[PDB]
Amino acid sequence: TLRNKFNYNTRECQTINPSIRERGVSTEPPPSDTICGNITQWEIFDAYY
Amino acid sequence: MSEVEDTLNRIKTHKTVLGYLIVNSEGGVVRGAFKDEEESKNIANSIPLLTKKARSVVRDLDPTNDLVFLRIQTKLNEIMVAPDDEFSLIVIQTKG
Repeated sequence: TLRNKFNYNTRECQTINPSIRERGVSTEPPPSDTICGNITQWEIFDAYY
Repeated sequence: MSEVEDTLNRIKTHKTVLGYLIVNSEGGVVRGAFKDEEESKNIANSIPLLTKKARSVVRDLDPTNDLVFLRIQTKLNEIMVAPDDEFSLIVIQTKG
């Protein structure tokens, strides 16, 4: 009889929680290509000429 | 013409000459007139690389001056090559 509706209100309260989510990310660097160049005095000059 | 195709026939018929072989600029056989095919196939692949390597030798010292004629001389044989931009002529002459 002492515990009333206007002597003990009863509130509900929660916090806003973001939904958990599981994702994959694979980072692969730019491809690396072998190059073979030869330089001789003539091949320089041939272009130069 | 009789004149290239005759001179080439003449140097073959000439005594103490194993064979004359024309190499294409892309290391290919246009005419190959040796006895055994292994030698002709071997000469077709090996010698035009020596002439390109020997062209870079004369070129480094003076890049105006280009190869006109290369002659190697081995113990038993001689090897003579007349390189041009379109074709290269190769011969093997035994030393007298």
